[PDB]
Amino acid sequence: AMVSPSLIAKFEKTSKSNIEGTIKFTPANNGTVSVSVDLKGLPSDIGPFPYHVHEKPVPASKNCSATENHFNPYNGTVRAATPAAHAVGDLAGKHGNIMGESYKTEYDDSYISLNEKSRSYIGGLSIVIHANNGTRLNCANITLLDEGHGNANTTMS
Ligand SMILES: [Cu+]
Repeated sequence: AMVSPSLIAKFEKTSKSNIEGTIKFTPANNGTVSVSVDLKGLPSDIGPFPYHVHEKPVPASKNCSATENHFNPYNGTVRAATPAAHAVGDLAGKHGNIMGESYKTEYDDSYISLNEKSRSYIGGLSIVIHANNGTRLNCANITLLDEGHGNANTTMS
């Protein structure tokens, strides 16, 4: 039986933002994906910080505007009364905004997919972290977590 590969988004500190850390996505139990957030350097007083999967990659320029709109294949809404009514990539709307100067949390999401054949696939997309007023503060591409794959391989970074 096939299992889809884990993913990661690596945020780096630059003159544009002190936010740095990672969001890891790993297959979990009962058709869910475990999301592990580990971030520091957040500008707390302009949060709390929504964060979402966006539609386009972060380009080499690191312009978070270039990630364009939210990943929302099923046309969910920004506000809702049950998790499934939010966009697939609306992680903060379903699970909580990032908050504080540092934020470390783990949770399962039952909508994002690691499977490239799924309409809910998030590989190759991006994550944007926003100030509370919507300004995009930092962003990262969603890439493979492990260097080595296949049923005859090990991984050894
Ligand atoms: Cu966003």
